[PDB]
Amino acid sequence: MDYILGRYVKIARYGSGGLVGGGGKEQYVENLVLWENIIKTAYCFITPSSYTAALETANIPEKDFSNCFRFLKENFFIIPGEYNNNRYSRNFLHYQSYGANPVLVQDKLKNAKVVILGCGGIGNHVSVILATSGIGEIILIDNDQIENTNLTRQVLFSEDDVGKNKTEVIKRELLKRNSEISVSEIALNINDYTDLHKVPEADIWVVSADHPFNLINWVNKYCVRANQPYINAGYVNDIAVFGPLYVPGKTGCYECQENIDHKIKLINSRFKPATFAPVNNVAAALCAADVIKFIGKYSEPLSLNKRIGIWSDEIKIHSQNMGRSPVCSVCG
Amino acid sequence: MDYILGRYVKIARYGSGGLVGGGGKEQYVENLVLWENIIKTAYCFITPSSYTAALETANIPEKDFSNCFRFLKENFFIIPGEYNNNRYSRNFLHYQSYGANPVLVQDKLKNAKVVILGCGGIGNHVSVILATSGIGEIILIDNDQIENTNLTRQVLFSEDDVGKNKTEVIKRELLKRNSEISVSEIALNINDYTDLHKVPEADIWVVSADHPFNLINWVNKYCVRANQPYINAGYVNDIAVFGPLYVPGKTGCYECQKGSEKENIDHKIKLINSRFKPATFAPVNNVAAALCAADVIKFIGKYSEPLSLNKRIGIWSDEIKIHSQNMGRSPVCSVCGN
Amino acid sequence: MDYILGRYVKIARYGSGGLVGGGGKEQYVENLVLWENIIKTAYCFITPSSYTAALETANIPEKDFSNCFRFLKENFFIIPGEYNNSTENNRYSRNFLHYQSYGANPVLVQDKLKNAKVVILGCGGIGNHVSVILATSGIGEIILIDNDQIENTNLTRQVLFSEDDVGKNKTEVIKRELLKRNSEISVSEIALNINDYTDLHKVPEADIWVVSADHPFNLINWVNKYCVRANQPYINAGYVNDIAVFGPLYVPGKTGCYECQKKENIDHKIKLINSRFKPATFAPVNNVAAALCAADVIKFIGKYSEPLSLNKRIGIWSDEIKIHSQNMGRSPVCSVCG
Amino acid sequence: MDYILGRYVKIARYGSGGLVGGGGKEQYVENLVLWENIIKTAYCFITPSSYTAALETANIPEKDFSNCFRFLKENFFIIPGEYNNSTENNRYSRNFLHYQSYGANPVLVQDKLKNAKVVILGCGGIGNHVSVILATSGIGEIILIDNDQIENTNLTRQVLFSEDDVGKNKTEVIKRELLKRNSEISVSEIALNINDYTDLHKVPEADIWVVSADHPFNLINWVNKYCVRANQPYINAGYVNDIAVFGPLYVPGKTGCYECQKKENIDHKIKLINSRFKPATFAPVNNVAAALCAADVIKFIGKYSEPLSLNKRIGIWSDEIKIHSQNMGRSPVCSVCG
Ligand SMILES: Nc1ncnc2c1ncn2[C@@H]1O[C@H](COP(=O)(O)OP(=O)(O)OP(=O)(O)O)[C@@H](O)[C@H]1O
Ligand SMILES: Nc1ncnc2c1ncn2[C@@H]1O[C@H](COP(=O)(O)OP(=O)(O)OP(=O)(O)O)[C@@H](O)[C@H]1O
Ligand SMILES: Nc1ncnc2c1ncn2[C@@H]1O[C@H](COP(=O)(O)OP(=O)(O)OP(=O)(O)O)[C@@H](O)[C@H]1O
Ligand SMILES: Nc1ncnc2c1ncn2[C@@H]1O[C@H](COP(=O)(O)OP(=O)(O)OP(=O)(O)O)[C@@H](O)[C@H]1O
Ligand SMILES: [Mg+2]
Ligand SMILES: [Mg+2]
Ligand SMILES: [Mg+2]
Ligand SMILES: [Mg+2]
Ligand SMILES: [Zn+2]
Ligand SMILES: [Zn+2]
Ligand SMILES: [Zn+2]
Ligand SMILES: [Zn+2]
Repeated sequence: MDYILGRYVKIARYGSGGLVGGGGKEQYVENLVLWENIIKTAYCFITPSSYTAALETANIPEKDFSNCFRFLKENFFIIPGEYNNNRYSRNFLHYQSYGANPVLVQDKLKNAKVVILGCGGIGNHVSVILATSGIGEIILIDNDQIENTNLTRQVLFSEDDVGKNKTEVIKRELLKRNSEISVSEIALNINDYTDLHKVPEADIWVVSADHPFNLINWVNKYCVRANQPYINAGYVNDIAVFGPLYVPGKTGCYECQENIDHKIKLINSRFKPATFAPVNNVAAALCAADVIKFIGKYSEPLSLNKRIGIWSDEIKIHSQNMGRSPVCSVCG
Repeated sequence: MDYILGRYVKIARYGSGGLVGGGGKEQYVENLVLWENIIKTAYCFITPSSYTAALETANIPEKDFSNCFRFLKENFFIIPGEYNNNRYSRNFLHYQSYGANPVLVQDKLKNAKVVILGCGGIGNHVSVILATSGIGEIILIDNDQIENTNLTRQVLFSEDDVGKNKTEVIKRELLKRNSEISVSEIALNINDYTDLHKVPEADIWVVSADHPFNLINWVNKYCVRANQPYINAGYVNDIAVFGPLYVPGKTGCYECQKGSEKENIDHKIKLINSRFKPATFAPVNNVAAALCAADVIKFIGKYSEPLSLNKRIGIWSDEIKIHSQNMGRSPVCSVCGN
Repeated sequence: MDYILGRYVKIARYGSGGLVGGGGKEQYVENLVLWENIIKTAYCFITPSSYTAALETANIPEKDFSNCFRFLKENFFIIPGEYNNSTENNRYSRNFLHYQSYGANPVLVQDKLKNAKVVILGCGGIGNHVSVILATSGIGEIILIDNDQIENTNLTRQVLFSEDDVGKNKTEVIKRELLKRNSEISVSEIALNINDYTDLHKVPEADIWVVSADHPFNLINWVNKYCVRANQPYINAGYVNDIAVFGPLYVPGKTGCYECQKKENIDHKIKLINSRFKPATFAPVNNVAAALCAADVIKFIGKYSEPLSLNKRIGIWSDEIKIHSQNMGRSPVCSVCG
Repeated sequence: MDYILGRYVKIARYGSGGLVGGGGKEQYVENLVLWENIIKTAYCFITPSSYTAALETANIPEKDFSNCFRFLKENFFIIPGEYNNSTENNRYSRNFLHYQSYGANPVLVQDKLKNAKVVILGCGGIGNHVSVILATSGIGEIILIDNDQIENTNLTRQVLFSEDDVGKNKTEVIKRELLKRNSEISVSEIALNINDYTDLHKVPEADIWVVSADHPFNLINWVNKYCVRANQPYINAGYVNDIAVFGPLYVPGKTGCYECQKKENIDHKIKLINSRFKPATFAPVNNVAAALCAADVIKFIGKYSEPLSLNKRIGIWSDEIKIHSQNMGRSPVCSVCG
């Protein structure tokens, strides 16, 4: 078999040796001689080569070459030549760097179906990422119409779209960006649990709809019954939220873990979130990544068994545990 | 003077007492009696009311009312009624929650001019947040045309836009979303340090251009000499990066914390790096662009401290991980020690 | 204005009269009549009372009541009633009596701690112990600096670490454990080993650096040089075998710095012996040094009592009953700060 | 017949001569030539060497060598070669250098600890800190006695406990936490509140009891009387507000016991004031008392150095640099042990 150097591999002289790779998998090789040999080895795989052929070309001791080849291979700095090959080419570099076959990942995305339940801030941003990453079918669910105030966060919408159906404009704008995918709309506000039967089975549901307060509870109980994976995303004012990502039988579910009354109920009935496009976009982006990773199967979604928050007025990411509980009211 | 309960405040009975507020400002008050007083007081300011007028309707001691009033006012859960007097409505709740007068914040955004240096994935997402938040003038700078591969992250672009100038298409799409603002383009590629004088002065530069490796170093040197604020944003493969936000005389600069000697290794390094293409991913791009844009809005708006002052911040995407690189002022810096 | 008796006040019959207070503030009152007058005055303040209301309650002459009131007030045995704040959450409730006993309003001390940043430079034996005291006392932002992984031998004193944690990064496990203990604060990490002086620019500004990193032997001299130049407060803590050491607490422009009071056939032999040095670590010694270090930090930021280690290197013996202090006052002939 | 230089040995040129050793054993040798000779001699024992083998590599007269050998041996700067015969990988290896420096064979000290049993009577701030030190130094059996559950307020000092632990038995969580740190030892619990002297019979025989339970006030008096009658060694530790306190360490027939050196109107006022007493807790003070308590336990059982609190109650101040010992020497007169 042939191997090839990933284009995502950068090399830098640093400290007593140097760096190989960039991002999460960046390696610090302290020993300069080892680092120089890794360079000599990587050089042989810029164009695809078998191990024996590169061994000849590199002209360093076989034991050293074997060391360097192994190091490059384990970190997916060099990859099976078969994994090399296109509109998705940049995403391919991503899948490659996790040690996946991008063609198999792309095929999984192409054959997947994603429900977007809620086509507001989060729906807009999640739906574009998924569509342009080649998710084969996207179903858009909302009964609301576009308003001028939506435009701060709802990136697919224009001034001219005010008054039109949310699902209609998303579908239009999605197809402008990737005409290879199929998009559906369902004009549907979930008023009671039974309405969830109108939401089709899919690989995963992206749930950002937020009214009423126990919508997420209905969705959860429904999806546990239906063996339907879903992921929740949103915000609480300045905090971006994504997760949990519920996987039937594998992860925990959402549930696992008086004249004062009319005053609290009144105050809470008037609540409107004080939030911010950047907050919205962070939640949606990380939600979309967990969806791609879940369907593509190349890396573990972050929000399995977790509800993750990202703060905007300080530097902070924190997770609330949503691990499985054998005493759970809904699952088990 | 009237005060009013912000609509972004919510309350929950919790533990021994309860929670007041949502998000980063949320307060847990363990004492039941005190929590119950804070909500009763909050309730009196649902309609815009002076302290005395609200107190008239309350049925708790005057001294408890004051304590609670003080608590609410300090956390910006109640605000001057004038602050609540529009496309930017949702943004207004945000500003209010930081104790700011949203009309004054909005006017500062209206009077602002922002340079978008680099109109790729970062520049796409930043420019549209800025435009729809009412930044008054935006200047688009790039010399590249759209390619089909751009579409995974460059959210303003359609299939039909392949081959067109990125600046042209961004402008079209921004004015489609906010016709109340001013957008202009400069077809420029920064080739040398000496090209930077061709970039206009602005409230801030959003720098996401990345070619060659030392462009950021030239931008830093120039902006330090020019008294020009800038923010850098981008990614390193799977790591979303924003910062530093350089502010003349206030923060450190990019350089405050600042191939091969063997020829047969050097040329191998150079070829490898010439073939470099980042292994990244819309979610990574979008996180960096979003936090960048938040820092621009806060820097201009003045209502909250931008996160990337004195910091280059990385957000990992395959782990729960955020780390900061120190970019505080060095009194020995070879660029900003004026 | 109400006054209230501190709960930390202790009274006992002793000698010819009695003792008032416990700890550093304990006072032997030989005169029985004045001792009895002190307790009669104190008795009026168990529940909060004004000077005048209490004056009428006491069976003692105005003259004697005045003397006894001032006695109690000046020793902070009675404190302003507002300092009691009985209805605080409270995570930190236990610490309040300590602040009260020094005449401070605990809620104001608590606020200073919440608004502080502390860098822990070195996340070993000393770092474990200091960081946890600081986190649970409510220092608002803690920055963990180290590049080392946990080893089984670390477990004798690196209290936050479990057998299960061997192999993991020290900063990551400390962060995890600190947030399990106090979810209300912020913790961050920097994967960094100071290899030369210039790596110190990678350590951010904070209210104070807690320095227990010890490799190489002159790391402390680099740190000192940097902090003087950077106007950065720091406290050093560690041990010399069986003696626990904390201090100096360097304060820019207030204290001396670390350097202020500073053949042929031998040199190679001296170098060799010293290059082999390993401290005789012993948890009790480590823990004492870390504890008193942490006290000086809390007091430095809290401002309610003088840190012990201002202008001083303090050693506590473990095989003798002994504490000795080494002067580290300013020198005009100092090569670093003179 | 081999000797080896201690790894804990350091030297420095100082004054007219130099320093040898670090910690309590540091010696200043004013004579340059003598100091130089000690270095040359110490150098000869870096590798494990007999007196004769080392002397053959020394470039100094045998009389000078003999005297330097004697100085090094007396101070345990050089130790028997076999005392260094364990793995650097032994979990207790750091403690081993500590034992070496006191002239003990670390394997034998460790054997004594492995076979010891220690009762922890009181699982609050002191018991938390003592128990982990003892667990991770290799005390073979630890018995935890308390009847309280974990509260939010505990977390300031109670280092083994976390927010999630609230509501759980103190002893259950300590056990879990101790075994996570050292799975090579045995840890038991007894749910017991000592309500009267008669309850002390339910506390197991052990090598020593660590006593930090504090309620009622005469609990120490009960413990002392029982232990004297039951021939049971015990150490007391705690605090009196800002003063850390450890001792006495009672050893049947070898030390004094606790009681050795010991209108109705104001009487009732005294009682109510004292009934109201709550210590001004502060983690640094707690941890100091616990650390030195633990040191005394390890030395009592290890037998390599004298526990400090034999015949003494020792106070360490926190707001001044001060350590003081109250005599608790044996009295023939004593009503309890006399
Ligand atoms: N029960 C529900 N069924 C279907 N869609 C829902 C339900 N509840 C909420 N949604 C939709 O989910 C989306 C939530 O997104 P978002 O709140 O950003 O939009 P919005 O409500 O128009 O904006 P704003 O709250 O600022 O007016 C909305 O489009 C809303 O119509
Ligand atoms: N020196 C420079 N001067 C001006 N613009 C620049 C310079 N270097 C880079 N840019 C621009 O900054 C943007 C970088 O964004 P990005 O890399 O996401 O886009 P891209 O290059 O089209 O995509 P890809 O890197 O996937 O090919 C590009 O539009 C590029 O043209
Ligand atoms: N120059 C340096 N930069 C950063 N961290 C350092 C430096 N020198 C020492 N440290 C860190 O400071 C800590 C010192 O603590 P300590 O010596 O108790 O731990 P240790 O070195 O792991 O243990 P031992 O000395 O018993 O092997 C270590 O965690 C070490 O990694
Ligand atoms: N008579 C007794 N019998 C058994 N255990 C006791 C007795 N008296 C006290 N204790 C225990 O000894 C410990 C004393 O330690 P400490 O006072 O630090 O703990 P705490 O009471 O949890 O802390 P705080 O008093 O600050 O709330 C407590 O855990 C307490 O339950
Ligand atoms: Mg909505
Ligand atoms: Mg590019
Ligand atoms: Mg060390
Ligand atoms: Mg207690
Ligand atoms: Zn469940
Ligand atoms: Zn600079
Ligand atoms: Zn000095
Ligand atoms: Zn006695």
